[PDB]
Amino acid sequence: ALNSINTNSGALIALQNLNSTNAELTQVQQRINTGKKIGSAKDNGAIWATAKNQ
Amino acid sequence: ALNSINTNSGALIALQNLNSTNAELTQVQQRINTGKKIGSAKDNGAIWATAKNQ
Amino acid sequence: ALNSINTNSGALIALQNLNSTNAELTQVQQRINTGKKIGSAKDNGAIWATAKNQ
Amino acid sequence: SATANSMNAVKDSLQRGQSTIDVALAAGDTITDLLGKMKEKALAASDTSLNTASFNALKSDFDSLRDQITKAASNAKFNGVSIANGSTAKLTFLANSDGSGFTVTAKTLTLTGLGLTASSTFTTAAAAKTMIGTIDTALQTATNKLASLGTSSTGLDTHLTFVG
Amino acid sequence: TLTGLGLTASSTFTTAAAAKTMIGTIDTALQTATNKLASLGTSSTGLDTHLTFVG
Amino acid sequence: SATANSMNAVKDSLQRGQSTIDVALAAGDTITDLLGKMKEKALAASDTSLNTASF
Amino acid sequence: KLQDSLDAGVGNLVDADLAKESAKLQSLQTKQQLGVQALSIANSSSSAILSLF
Amino acid sequence: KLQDSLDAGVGNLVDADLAKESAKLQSLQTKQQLGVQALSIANSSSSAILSLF
Repeated sequence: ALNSINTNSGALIALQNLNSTNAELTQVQQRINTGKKIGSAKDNGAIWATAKNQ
Repeated sequence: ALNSINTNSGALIALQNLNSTNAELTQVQQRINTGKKIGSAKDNGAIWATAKNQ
Repeated sequence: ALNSINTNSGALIALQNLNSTNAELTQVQQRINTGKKIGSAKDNGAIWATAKNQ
Repeated sequence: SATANSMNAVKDSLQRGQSTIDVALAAGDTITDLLGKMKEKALAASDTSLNTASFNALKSDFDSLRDQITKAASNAKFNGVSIANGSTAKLTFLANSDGSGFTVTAKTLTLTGLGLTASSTFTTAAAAKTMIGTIDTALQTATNKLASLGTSSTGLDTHLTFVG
Repeated sequence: TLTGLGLTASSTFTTAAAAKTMIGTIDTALQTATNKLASLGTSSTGLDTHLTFVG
Repeated sequence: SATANSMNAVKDSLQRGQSTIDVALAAGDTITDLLGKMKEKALAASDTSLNTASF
Repeated sequence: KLQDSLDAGVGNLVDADLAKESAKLQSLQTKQQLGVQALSIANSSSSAILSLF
Repeated sequence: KLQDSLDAGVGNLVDADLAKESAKLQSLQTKQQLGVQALSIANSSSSAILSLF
């Protein structure tokens, strides 16, 4: 509600946004560490299989 | 969890990529040092045995 | 690509150009050494066989 | 409120699925490196200019890499389940409180799932010339299986965010 | 060991014909020795790969 | 934003096209050197003063 | 030459552009600290109720 | 002449091409510094949780 103490919707939305931030940061950290934008099958399965065979 | 303090899986992935870089660096050093892409039986056993007999 | 650490295409092109230069240097050294532009069958097989019979 | 609480078990199931797929992808990287080395061995062996000793050496290396492939395939399990060793047709992970499940179709990586047999080899240079194409087909199907597993993992991740 | 190469500890050549045979004996010994060492190196590389996987 | 992202696949297409033309150009250098050698061979062969074996 | 062109093609497929990722890195670190501040301001919201009584 | 050719053949089989190794060395060293950088950024992650309390 507006002045509830059981529930805190704004903290929920802020938490979801912070989680998206940390996910973006983890992806960029992996991209700097390995030096590859597709470092695994997860990144893009089609391009990854192509590059592996080549 | 995602905001855990006990566990830091991103540090785990980063350490694994770091260890891979260290391994590549070590083998490039061994090649610069010996001058041989097959310097030992651990590099390519068949070609190494062939070269020894020849 | 452009700023990739894994791959250095310009070094590959420079290495190819340098290797071609070394090949030309080798064939000039052989001409200075033996005094013949057809010192072997590899240089020109037809003229080499003709000169051998003559 | 009871529904919102059961969402926790849903999230735990999706995370278990991503963990199993991670172990399968690690085994897949091992198998793909071994398959590339096996293709190089068969390629060198196809040459008829080799003498008998070099041919036997290349043959023994090919066989040893074969055994390592089957070992890496069998060793890829996460807490007694596996999506790559071919022990089950499928695995189904939860997607809602009502029990409807995200489905993951298993992709075998064992030698039989690659089309190789546990005792495949070449005894003659012509057999090696056939083995080049055999290993190439095996590498192709292996990479396609691993790519499908990677897409399944990314889909489990996106559904995890939506469940949250 | 010498028995693992097909040599024996007592082996020698007492005359030129025996040396002519010993050429082939030593060549077979070197061949089987290098093949054994190559198989050892392959198994070592396999141990390294499985160690990375277990990590 | 979706357009801005699809531009990546566009870039990959153009890069694949450049790599294809590069392999073609390398084989073309080989073919041109072979063609020049064959022209010299035909040129020397046209001479009537050559004997049988040289021809 | 063919081996070199194939390796360059794999590099075109997978390799990242590190300069762009460096700019994104610094931006994301700033956005992370801003997110932590906003989350703290959100968590403190219920304190206002206490003073009404 | 046969002895020379056999030595050249062993060199063809097992000799490294150092000019390639140079560029791979410098690139791997840059990758190493970047990997240590990324691992430190990874270690620092948990500290933000203190701010919320």
